[PDB]
Amino acid sequence: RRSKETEVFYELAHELPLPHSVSSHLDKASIMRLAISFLRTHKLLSSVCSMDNLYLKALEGFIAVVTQDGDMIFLSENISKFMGLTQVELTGHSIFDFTHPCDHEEIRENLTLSTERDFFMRMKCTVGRTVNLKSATWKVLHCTGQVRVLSCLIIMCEPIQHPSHMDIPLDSKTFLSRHSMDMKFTYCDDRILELIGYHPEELLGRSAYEFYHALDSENMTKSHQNLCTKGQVVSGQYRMLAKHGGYVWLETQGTVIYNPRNLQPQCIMCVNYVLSEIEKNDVVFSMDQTES
Amino acid sequence: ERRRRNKMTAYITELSDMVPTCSALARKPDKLTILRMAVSHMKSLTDQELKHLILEAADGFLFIVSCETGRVVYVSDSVTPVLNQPQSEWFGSTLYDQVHPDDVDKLREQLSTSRRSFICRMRCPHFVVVHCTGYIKAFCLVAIGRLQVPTEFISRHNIEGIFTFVDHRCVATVGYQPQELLGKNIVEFCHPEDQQLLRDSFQQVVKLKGQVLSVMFRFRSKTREWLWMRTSSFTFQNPYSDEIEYIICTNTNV
Ligand SMILES: Nc1ccc2cc3ccc(N)cc3nc2c1
Repeated sequence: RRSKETEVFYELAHELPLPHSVSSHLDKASIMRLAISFLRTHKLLSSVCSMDNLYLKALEGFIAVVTQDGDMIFLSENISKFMGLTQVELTGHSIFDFTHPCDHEEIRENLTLSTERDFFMRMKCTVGRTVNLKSATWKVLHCTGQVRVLSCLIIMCEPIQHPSHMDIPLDSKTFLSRHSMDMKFTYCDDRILELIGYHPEELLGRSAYEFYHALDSENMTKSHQNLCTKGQVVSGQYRMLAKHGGYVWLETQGTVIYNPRNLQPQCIMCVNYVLSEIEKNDVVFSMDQTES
Repeated sequence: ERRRRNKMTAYITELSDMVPTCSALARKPDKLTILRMAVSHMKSLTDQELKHLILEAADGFLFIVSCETGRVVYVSDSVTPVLNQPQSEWFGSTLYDQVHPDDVDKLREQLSTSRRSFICRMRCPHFVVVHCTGYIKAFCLVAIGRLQVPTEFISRHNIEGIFTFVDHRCVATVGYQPQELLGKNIVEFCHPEDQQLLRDSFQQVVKLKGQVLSVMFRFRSKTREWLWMRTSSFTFQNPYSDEIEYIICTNTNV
């Protein structure tokens, strides 16, 4: 009778919308978890709608859908690519069991009750490449999505990328820089000069805050706070003052980098994406811009 | 050892009830039958709805562009809710045509001699910041595009009161070009009478770190006219060290 049972389980497992490659290797429990969560997903999708190696591969992050009690009803495949952890390993389980607690309250606040959500969370990563969950590491995800009614969170979890280990090319409109924990410039490359007008030599003593438009300081504050607590951030769009009048728009991804043999923090590395040209050229904002 | 059993049974209930043509029964069937029921039903039933999943969480849309011409090979209809743009417009078109003029060089370099990602302003002369994330494939780019996001004037000072920053509105507010305040201490534009009032005010903002304080005084306009002004300000402390970066004021004509 369990003959019939086990065999029907596996049969079931097979044509869930997944390869028998993975369908094959399931404990009945997983088949359940996944069955249900698959149904729930099709429902919620019906709730919102009233060949895809493209969308999967085009993405440099994955899709999570997570209930209000925190159970992750659905997760896109390529999560394994970014997190190591497979969809199979995860659907149905509590988000809180795979996230750095200390991030849990904040996760709870973005889980409930504008529906736009934008926050950073640390998640368990097990990737050279693959390890096991024993020595798992904390990976920061930028998560952006919408919450929905039930209550329900649909987010895209984008990894921030670690500057020493790139996978994408970089542009001419992108410069790179190093800071103390103070965000004092300690280093900057010589793309600055062409991009905003400073010699790198000039910025060494200087904290980064000297160069933000006042209108952006607090937002930056938020980023800093987060960079430190979590270890990485992507900042919003913000203006940096240029060598003479006016400013250019920017977006900076910051990563705390660690001494490998010391396991202490070292500096902050910043991939700084310049998003514009000097906007106001006529207008002078700070003391340095007045010289000459 | 056996609460395995009771959420296997929880599984069988919970599962059983979202299969409709099974939910529709007064009596609810056995193990295998609920299982094969779900099976055959699933068979009866992850593709473009994925696309809208993208549109809902990320506010994004798919597009393929030839690395050759920059001409748009394909654009997902999700472009329309994102960019307020007809698929029409993006099919006879080149992606260079769809961005900000200043964003062109960047684009030339993302389409040059793997995997790609960048930020650029795309038109809906009105542009929005868009993050495109994709990869190269047989010679093309398959990527996804994603969205997100006078009475007075603001200034910043070092603790001594030297102007270290003014917003351009200063010129309208007090008649001065930024150049004429920047570098000079704020108490110099102050009526001698109110100077102590200004000084002590700085004390209070620094002694008490983080909260805001207001002060009213006469400020020397560029036509040399004493202007009652309220300025209200607080210190800005580094998030890591909590020592004092500088003071932020807002100066509002009264
Ligand atoms: N490259 C960029 C990036 C963000 C921008 C945000 C803006 C907001 C308001 C406005 N009037 C113009 C803007 N221009 C931008 C140009």
